[PDB]
Amino acid sequence: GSMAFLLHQARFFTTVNHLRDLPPTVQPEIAFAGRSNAGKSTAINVLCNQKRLAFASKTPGRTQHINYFSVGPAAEPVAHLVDLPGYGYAEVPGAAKAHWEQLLSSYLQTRPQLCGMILMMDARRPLTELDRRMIEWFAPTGKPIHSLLTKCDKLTRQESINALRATQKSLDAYRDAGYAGKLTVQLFSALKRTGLDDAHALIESWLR
Ligand SMILES: [Cl-]
Ligand SMILES: [Cl-]
Ligand SMILES: [Cl-]
Repeated sequence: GSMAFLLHQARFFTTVNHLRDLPPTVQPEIAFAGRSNAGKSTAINVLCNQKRLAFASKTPGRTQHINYFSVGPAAEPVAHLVDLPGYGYAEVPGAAKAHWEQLLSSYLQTRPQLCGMILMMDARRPLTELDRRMIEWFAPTGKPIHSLLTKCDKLTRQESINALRATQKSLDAYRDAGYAGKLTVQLFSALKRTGLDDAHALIESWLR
């Protein structure tokens, strides 16, 4: 059936933390990217209508990981969801900074199966410097980025509109510079389940 149904069949597949160890999967995958692991995990559970899929209550340790999730039946998946690690708001100095820079840029630019990126940004504070870097890393691919302005229930109606238009304007600058891939945006609220049908429809458009 629907993209909703397929999403709801989701299950955890594997974790991954080096470029060479990405699963050799046939199917297309979507990447979820963002400063917040909290918001990512919460977005994945709501899109799949599950309580306990995306590691929502797991306490960050010393290391980070990509996580893969079958879409459709786990025995016979029709896609994967790739939760890329939250870069937060400042970058952690140390040998793992380089590692993750190389990994993510090479993944974004050359992972054959990757058909697009969902970029999760707090509506109150869109488009940080690290958000911008994920955009620029994806540039050469000509692949799309859909931006979710998250926690949109915390803004007034006017403020949310203002945020849509501000992000739109920032995204156009990229197109005007020559950015090949399609840049879109919507409001999104995990808590109030806002923007969910639009989020499903976009995903369906990419995967099928
Ligand atoms: Cl978020
Ligand atoms: Cl690490
Ligand atoms: Cl949200």
